[PDB]
Amino acid sequence: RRALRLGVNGLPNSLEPVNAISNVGPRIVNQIFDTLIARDFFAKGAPGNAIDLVPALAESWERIDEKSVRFKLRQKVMFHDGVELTADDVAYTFSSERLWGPEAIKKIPLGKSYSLDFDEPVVEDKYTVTLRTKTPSYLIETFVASWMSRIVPKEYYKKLGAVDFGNKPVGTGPYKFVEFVAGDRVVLEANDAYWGPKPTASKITYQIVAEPATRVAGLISGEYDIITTLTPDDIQLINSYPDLETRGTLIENFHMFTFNMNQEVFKDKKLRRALALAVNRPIMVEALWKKQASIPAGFNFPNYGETFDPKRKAMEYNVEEAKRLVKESGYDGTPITYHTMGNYYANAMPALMMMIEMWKQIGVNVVMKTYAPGSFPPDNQTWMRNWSNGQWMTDAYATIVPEFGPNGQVQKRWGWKAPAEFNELCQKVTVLPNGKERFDAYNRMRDIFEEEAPAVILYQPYDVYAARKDVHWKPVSFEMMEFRNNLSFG
Ligand SMILES: O[C@@H]1[C@@H](O)[C@@H](O)CO[C@H]1O
Repeated sequence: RRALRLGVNGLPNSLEPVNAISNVGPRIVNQIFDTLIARDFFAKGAPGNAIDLVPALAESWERIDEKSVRFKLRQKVMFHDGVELTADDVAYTFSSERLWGPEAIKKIPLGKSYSLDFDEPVVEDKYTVTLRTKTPSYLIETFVASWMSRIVPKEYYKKLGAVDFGNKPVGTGPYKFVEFVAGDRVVLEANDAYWGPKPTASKITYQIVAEPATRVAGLISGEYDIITTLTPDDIQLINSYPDLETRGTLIENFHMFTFNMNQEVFKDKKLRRALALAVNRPIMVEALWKKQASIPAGFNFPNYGETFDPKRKAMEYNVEEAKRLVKESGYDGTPITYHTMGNYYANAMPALMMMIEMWKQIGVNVVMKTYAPGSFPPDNQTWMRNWSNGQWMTDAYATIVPEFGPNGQVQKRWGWKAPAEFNELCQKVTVLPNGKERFDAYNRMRDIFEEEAPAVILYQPYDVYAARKDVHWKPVSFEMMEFRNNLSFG
């Protein structure tokens, strides 16, 4: 088998699966680990965007009541160190100690904020485990299929601790850990003992190539098999080569800019709103995305299924109202910084250059500040910054509630003083089943989010990959790379 060489935009700081959550971690951790329920993106010949849930580490499951789901595990599944997967490992993955409890907070900083209102899992027998919540939750199934739910081995993880585990991970996945050179490369090798479809690559190397031009030059020279995070502008050059091609898809993620609301200038919504009202999204989509990025009608996406509103009004664009707001805020012309980690996000710097011009036209002076990979500056050094959110559930709960909710980092770390009504709705949507009330509640939260502008949604990006024609691999509609029944060499 051939060794797969990937040229990537970045690498996670840890391979601990929850701590690896980002645009760059899942493409690695999806290989090392498995979940209880997996998504089949290619079901019924779909082009990598199917919503179908299939058994994975759990052979079967059934909801018991409004607060609990019982899982029957696949038997004789082995972790990379030869240890058999049991209900103890699953119970540990979803425990108070490891994930969501007070003791987990130092190990996994966003563990509590990103998890459901869990109670301790109940081990029924060697291959049976019940996962439960303290309050009603109709989200257990989607959460279990998510990137929060990769199964870790109890004994090994406990012996290493979360930090050491992140540097030497052990999972049940099709590929096992070889090496991790901080901010340089991650090397994995085939786990030939895998319970599912056998790995088709002998080795997988994720090599950081921060500059997108250097990444393209690497692919042309034959240094890489697949490269990530390109823009639709790179398409024509790569496809002119008979041995190379581009492979792209709209992903279930949105690019945005956000604010440090602990800063005096952003404590009040006025200037946040003015900056939001001046963003001409259709012009950015034409100029940078060749019409391929999608502009959502609010914090609202098709993957939400029952909580997606196809009838919602477009996010407002109003230059005159933006000008009136800049004057009202008493803004004095002082430059406001906007932090970006180069082009970690496709089109980050070109989008910022366009926005700086749009903002200069409303009387706001914004200046770009770059930071190095894995070198995010202290919070007090930041005003504006770009970010993204992967829409990780088949429900509107993520990411409005885990990121922007009363327990989330936007309010707790970044100082958004959310209206009491918003926080009250977050709590209501957490516990309600789908229906008219829950659907209407998300639309009200969406309206408040637009009035408050704690972040400004830009678009759903069109993820662009480039690969050697002889490397058969299809992108999926999520910020990850799937190789199960989706990797072969010509
Ligand atoms: O990197 C972000 C992460 O910080 C979290 O918001 C989830 O979505 C990802 O895209």
